[PDB]
Amino acid sequence: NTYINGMYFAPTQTNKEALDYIQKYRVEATLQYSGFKDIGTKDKEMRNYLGDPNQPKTNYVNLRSYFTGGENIMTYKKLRIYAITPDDRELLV
Amino acid sequence: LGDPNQPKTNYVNLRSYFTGGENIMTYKKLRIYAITPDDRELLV
Amino acid sequence: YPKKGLSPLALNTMDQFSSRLIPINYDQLKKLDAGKQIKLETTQVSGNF
Repeated sequence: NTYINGMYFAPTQTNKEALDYIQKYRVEATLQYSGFKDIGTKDKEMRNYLGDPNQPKTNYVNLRSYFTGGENIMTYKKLRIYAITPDDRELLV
Repeated sequence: LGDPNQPKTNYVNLRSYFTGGENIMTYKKLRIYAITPDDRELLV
Repeated sequence: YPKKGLSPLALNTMDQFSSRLIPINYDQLKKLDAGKQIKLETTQVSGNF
């Protein structure tokens, strides 16, 4: 078993300013029991990329802070973005 | 050299750049920035 | 105030006699670095003539 903890999303390229425009993320994942359920939204945070203290700060999905009791597997899940007024869509598997 | 009794010189942290891996003993270059113009110091 | 070709003024204290820089707790710090930005208003201004 491998379980997924979080997402150090998009380490700092030469040009990513549009990530500063984003405030909310929304995720649907598969639980260990009754997979592919809808989970609500949270707000992104700042963390150093790959945990190294000599690194710029990036956006992080803290997947543990949601309406889950179980864990996550290497199978199907979806990840939608909220820009401030609309909804977008970014990530899948 | 990390000595507690020495002056403080310039330093280039290569680790705080937009990378994911590491570097090897191969082709590399290091260019200066003055205030207005551009120049270069180090090669391999 | 000030003139146009000069930098703006700043406030960073809140006492009667200037000390004690303004505090912000943990939840407000997290929502502040979440990308949301603070807003500012004017209530009443006194002066002289």
